[PDB]
Amino acid sequence: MWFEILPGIAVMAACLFIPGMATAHIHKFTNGGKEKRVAHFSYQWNLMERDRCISGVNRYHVTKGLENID
Amino acid sequence: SMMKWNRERRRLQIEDFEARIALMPLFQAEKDRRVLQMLRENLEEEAIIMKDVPDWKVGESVFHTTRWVTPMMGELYGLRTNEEILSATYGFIWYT
Amino acid sequence: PGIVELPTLEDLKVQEVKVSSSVLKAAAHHYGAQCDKPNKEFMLCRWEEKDPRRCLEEGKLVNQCALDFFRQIKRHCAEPFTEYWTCIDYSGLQLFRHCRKQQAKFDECVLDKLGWVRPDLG
Amino acid sequence: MNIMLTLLTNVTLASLLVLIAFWLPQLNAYSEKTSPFSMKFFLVAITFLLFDLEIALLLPLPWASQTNNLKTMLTMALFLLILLAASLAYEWTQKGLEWA
Amino acid sequence: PFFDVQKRLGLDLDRWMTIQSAEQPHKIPGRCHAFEKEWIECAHGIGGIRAEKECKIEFDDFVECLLRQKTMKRLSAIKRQRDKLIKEGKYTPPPHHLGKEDPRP
Amino acid sequence: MPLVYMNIIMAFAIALAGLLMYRSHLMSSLLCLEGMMLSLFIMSTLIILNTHFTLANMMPIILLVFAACEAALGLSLLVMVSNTYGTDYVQNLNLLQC
Amino acid sequence: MTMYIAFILSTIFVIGFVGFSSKPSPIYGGLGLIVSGGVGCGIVLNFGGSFLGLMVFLIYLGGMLVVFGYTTAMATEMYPEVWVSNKTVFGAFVSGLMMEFCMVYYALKEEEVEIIFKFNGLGDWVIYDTGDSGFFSEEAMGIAALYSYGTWLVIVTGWSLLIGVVVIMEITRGN
Amino acid sequence: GRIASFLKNAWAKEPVLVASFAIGGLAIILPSLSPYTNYAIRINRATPYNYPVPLRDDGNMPDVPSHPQDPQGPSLEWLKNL
Amino acid sequence: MNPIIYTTLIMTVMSGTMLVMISSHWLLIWIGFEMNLLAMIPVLMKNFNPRATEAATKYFLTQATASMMLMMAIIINLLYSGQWTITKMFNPVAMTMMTMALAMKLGLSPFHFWVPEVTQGISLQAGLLLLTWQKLAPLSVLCQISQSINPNLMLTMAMLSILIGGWGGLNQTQLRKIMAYSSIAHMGWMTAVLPYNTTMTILNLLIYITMTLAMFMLLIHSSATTTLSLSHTWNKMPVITSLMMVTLLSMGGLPPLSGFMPKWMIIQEMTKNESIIMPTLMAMTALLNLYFYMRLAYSSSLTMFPSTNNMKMKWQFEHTKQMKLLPTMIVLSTLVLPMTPALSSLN
Amino acid sequence: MFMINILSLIIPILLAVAFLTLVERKVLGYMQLRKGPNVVGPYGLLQPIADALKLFTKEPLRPATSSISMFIIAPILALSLALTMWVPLPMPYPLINMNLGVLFMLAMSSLAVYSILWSGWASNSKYALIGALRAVAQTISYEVTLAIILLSVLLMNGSYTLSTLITTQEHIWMIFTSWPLAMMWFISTLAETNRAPFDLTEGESELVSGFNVEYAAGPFAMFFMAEYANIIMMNAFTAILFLGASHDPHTPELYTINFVLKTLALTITFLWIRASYPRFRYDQLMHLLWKSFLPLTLALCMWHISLPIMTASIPPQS
Repeated sequence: MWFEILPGIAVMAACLFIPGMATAHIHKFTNGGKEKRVAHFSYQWNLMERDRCISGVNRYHVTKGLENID
Repeated sequence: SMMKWNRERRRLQIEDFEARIALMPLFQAEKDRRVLQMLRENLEEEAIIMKDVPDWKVGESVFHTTRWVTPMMGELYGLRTNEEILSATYGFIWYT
Repeated sequence: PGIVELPTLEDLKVQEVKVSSSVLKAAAHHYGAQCDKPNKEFMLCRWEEKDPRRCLEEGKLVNQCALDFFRQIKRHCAEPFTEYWTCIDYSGLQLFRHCRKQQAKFDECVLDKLGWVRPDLG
Repeated sequence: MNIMLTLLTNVTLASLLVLIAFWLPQLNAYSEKTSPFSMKFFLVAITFLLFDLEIALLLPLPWASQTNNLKTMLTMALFLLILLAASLAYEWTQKGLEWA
Repeated sequence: PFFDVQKRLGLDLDRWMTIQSAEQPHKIPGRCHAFEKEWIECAHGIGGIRAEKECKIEFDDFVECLLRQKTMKRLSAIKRQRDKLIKEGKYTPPPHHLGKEDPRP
Repeated sequence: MPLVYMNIIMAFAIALAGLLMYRSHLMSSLLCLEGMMLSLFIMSTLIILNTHFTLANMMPIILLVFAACEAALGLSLLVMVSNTYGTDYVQNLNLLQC
Repeated sequence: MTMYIAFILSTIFVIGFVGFSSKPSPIYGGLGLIVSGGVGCGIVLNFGGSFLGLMVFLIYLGGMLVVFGYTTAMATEMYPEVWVSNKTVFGAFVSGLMMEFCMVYYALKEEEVEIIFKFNGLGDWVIYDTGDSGFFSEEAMGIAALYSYGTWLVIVTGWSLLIGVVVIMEITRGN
Repeated sequence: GRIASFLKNAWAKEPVLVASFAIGGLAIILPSLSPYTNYAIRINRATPYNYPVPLRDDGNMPDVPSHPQDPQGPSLEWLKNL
Repeated sequence: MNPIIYTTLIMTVMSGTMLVMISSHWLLIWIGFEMNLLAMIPVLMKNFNPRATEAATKYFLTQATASMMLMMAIIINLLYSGQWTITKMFNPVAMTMMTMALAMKLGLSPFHFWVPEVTQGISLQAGLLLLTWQKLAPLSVLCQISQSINPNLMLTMAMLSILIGGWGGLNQTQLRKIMAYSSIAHMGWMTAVLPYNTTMTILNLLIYITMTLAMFMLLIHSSATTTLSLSHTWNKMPVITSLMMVTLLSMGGLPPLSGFMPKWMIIQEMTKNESIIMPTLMAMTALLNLYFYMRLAYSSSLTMFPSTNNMKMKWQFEHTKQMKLLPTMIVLSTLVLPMTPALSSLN
Repeated sequence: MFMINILSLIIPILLAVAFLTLVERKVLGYMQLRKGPNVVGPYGLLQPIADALKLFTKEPLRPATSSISMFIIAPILALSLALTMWVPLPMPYPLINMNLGVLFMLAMSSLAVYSILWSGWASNSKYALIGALRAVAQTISYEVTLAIILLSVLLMNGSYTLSTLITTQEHIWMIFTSWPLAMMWFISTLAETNRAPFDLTEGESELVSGFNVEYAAGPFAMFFMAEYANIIMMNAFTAILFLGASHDPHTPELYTINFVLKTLALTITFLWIRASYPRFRYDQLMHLLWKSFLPLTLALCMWHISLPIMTASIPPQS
């Protein structure tokens, strides 16, 4: 009956779910377990560039904390 | 509900802008030092480059005014690597 | 025309505040509250002079004051602040909202050990 | 470079499918199969253009709401919207909106 | 026939956008605000004929800031001679310009 | 001037030449008009963005507002010409002489 | 190669202009205009004008020429004229590309080309400024100031659009 | 009287136009009489988009604070209560 | 066309010209030109004929090209100076392009070819608006940018305009085409003094506007578009053709009629600047204009051409509509010469 | 890895389109007391594969004989733009994060009409050309309201950035704030996607097959895929704009599930509408937009401009 429609909807649901989960996890993998930083304004990009210089491995997601000080 | 939440959002935006204000002087000092160091490196490498060229002053200002002019991207990153140049020019535009 | 008087490399060498953006943003309010005087002096110098070269010493003082601020934080409130900035670092926008509890912990510790009061809105 | 990559990939994928759908199935062996009025209602299309212009003029409004002269901004925004409404009303009443 | 109705009635219909050094939203400065301000302050009330020569220095600096023809010419010369020396092999770019040192933050 | 300015000015010159040398169709000439407007938009936008003339970033938009007005006028004339002659051909605009 | 994306795009822009300027059937002319509009959007985006360039993509490509196409369709010609259809069209198309190539080569080979103006062959990245705009999009604020500063422009443009509607009606009346 | 007849006819025959004209009229009129519009202006002013450039202290500026967290200067308490 | 709409379109044309003559920002001046074109096009097609549509299309194409060149010149001047203000133009190429665009808008040769055709296509009233009001805005723009104008280009265009206006008129039996060629010649006369003294250009423009207003209103009153239709007028309204003859003599520049003073003052200013050959050639070339004016006068008033029997019907009736300003326009066009020293008012 | 992300966006969307076809067939059947395709595979899951293979193996007829370049570009453009419009959508993190992704999607939708415009013309037939013209008018007519409604609702967002829509609707759905706009926007999506009751373009009952009457085998399949991909994308845009979802930054899976479910609900609503109502007459379609909707959208736009000012709820720009 009407439940027979459900399997196609479920396959479509999985297919639609795949890209969002893929994007989230790819961002996590590329940005070191943190969300990809969002730079909608030049100040945020300047912060990202400063982090890249500070990291020393030329990767912004690498974060240097109080340990680098003194 | 939207009025309440938007007022709170503007409050949080004011807070974040205040944080940016607090951090701005340090960034200005760092930027000024970086710009001056890059210019000095360019000038030294330029003297080495154009020592043999006749009638070339090194580091002669192109403007008549004896006033600081913010250097263009070309002055600062003229002889750096292409990756640095691409970053400095198009990083914010391209980053998504 | 004239030769540009770029300052030497040695004079522009300063100790650097090698901390990532999230670390700075975590301490941004207390950093502004404590280190205001040198920062305001440097800003006034930059805006009046309109020459980056003229105000190098003020920038050095700003950097030194920031380093002292972070040294005090490391001495007295190291762990709460580390937790705060690790929380902030996760969010792509580095939003303050998601880390209110860690912010409260850090503010409480800093108020106790160092007496700093977070500046209010506006 | 990310947006350029996306554009390239999408265009290439679609064109690849068009190739595999225009030439690849065209190989299959077969045989021989043999094989305007002046629209004056195009006025609707022209009116779309002049309305799309107001559309463009109205897009900056979200950032326009961030000014300090909110009184002037609101007056001018409502002025543009009222002029658009007046244009629509004029075309309506003069039977200019003779669709199809 | 330029009836200066704006000046007569004190209405700023279009003079706000006439120059780059005029007031701009959130006080965003123009790329050549200083030069333009100097050129206008020099060429104020002296007439166009006088301004064309008594403020020529300011105007030349303004034009250079706008177009940077001379700056690009100088930089092109520098790049030409650097390529020439590299071909001759009597020059070697410094390691920091090659990316072997971390740039200052 | 960088080479991009040269290219865009060349594009405007080419579009102008195309407009001044009709072949048969009026629509092609109106295409050249719209094209010249594009060149002008791109040139103005590049100038304003490079010079950080914040308050002039709206000038390209007004230019396009009036570009589309001109295009619309051109099409509104072209339809009438086609109705009176059956084609958009330029050679039919021959009644008025000298 | 990514160093001269702006130059590559400008060359494509010039090519599209030669395409619609040689006057094939307005269909191909429309194609050339559409390509040129997209490419101009690309150049504007590269210079930091995201909003402005996107405007061309919508109010120019999907706007002025979207009807240009709708028009040509109503006035259908017997044959789709192409560049090769007329020897002159093809010849002019080739000559236009050649003209671009000549100036392009001269500009690159001769550090300073001078056709009618003086152009330096250095990459466009040179002219860019090293300043920071902070938490702002300068293009966005300038465009949004049309309501706060450019009230006079708003009045004149709105009046022109209304009179344009009236004018188009009157022209298409036909008595 | 006749106005009521016109309104009834309009609502019976062209309800969409009636709704549109009512909404537009309210959009025109209501902001003028709304007390919160000045609050919106003040909020937009308070946003610190650009740096608050310090001013040289000549010893005759009592009102301008010498340091944040000082009682002198503007206050944002009204927004926090809002 | 509904009369309210006609009034709105005319007010839009006048508002475009006022924006041109009022704005200090180049973008707004170009906007005013765009408004002028947008409002003008339907006005030219108030009476719908294939000729009206053809004239509108030609005029639109010409003015659109002129506006595009003008905007390119503005953009180039912006690129090289960063100034939007109408002032000295800082790039010679931009100056030349702007001069070509404004000359094309004014109908100065060798951009004159559209003026006779458009004038013939449109009605007498639309022709009056085209040949009197439309000239105001480009002339204003040129006067504001007069100093930047390269004198050689402007003078060459002026001399060519005078020559071509004189030549074309000799061959024309259509009244509207004659008026268009006369307009071309007088525009050349006005633009001749533009580099030297703008007040002389304003004075010539005012005199020309009065004369053309009078001539077009007389033609409208006589309802004649051809030389023979005007010849028939002596039988019906002899006063009209007599006043037409006087206005034609004024347009020729004959002393003591008012048409003499603009030529006289232009020659004066040019001679003060050591220009002697150019004024001499312009004055001599005006004789062609004078010739076809005289031929029109012979056809109209001085000689009585044959009428038709049906004119006896028109004798009984009288003209319904009265153009109020026609008498004053005639008087100003013919008898203002004793009052030249008042040329310091517009100064 | 960015190419991997592009493929992860592209291929699953195509599979979703393929199975959306089956879903449509079964839903329409059940609302008509019928059973959808069920012979081909368990509960009909293999039907799209059969349909695609049958289409591809079918004869490639092409009596266009005019601007074959256009006759090939039109399917390419349609499919490419359908795939591209999915890129800026935040689910919850967008593939490409644009400050103006909304205007980008509007421009891409406007461009996508050229696919129908060219296909019908290069076909050089009768129904094809006239049907293509009717298409231009339809999409063009509703593009106006689409933009106005979108601008009106984003006045609360504070930007054209799609990602911030999640933040704005964190506490409540924007449908509660702008349901009249929501209804008009939904009808607008229906018109833009050329779906019943506005399926005038194809319009099988009136025009044999519309613009695709001269397209067969693979190119017809690409047009079908583009149509269905546009349907899913427009419903996803509706879901993001109005039916916001809770997003936990540490677990994006919850938001992704919620968003996918809402988009599925809206697509099922599209099929439901296709089943229920008959088709609007071409003339009635335009009458409903320019004369009925356009006004109310203007009034609501004035209101949504005025409300933040008079309620002091101007959203933050950043």
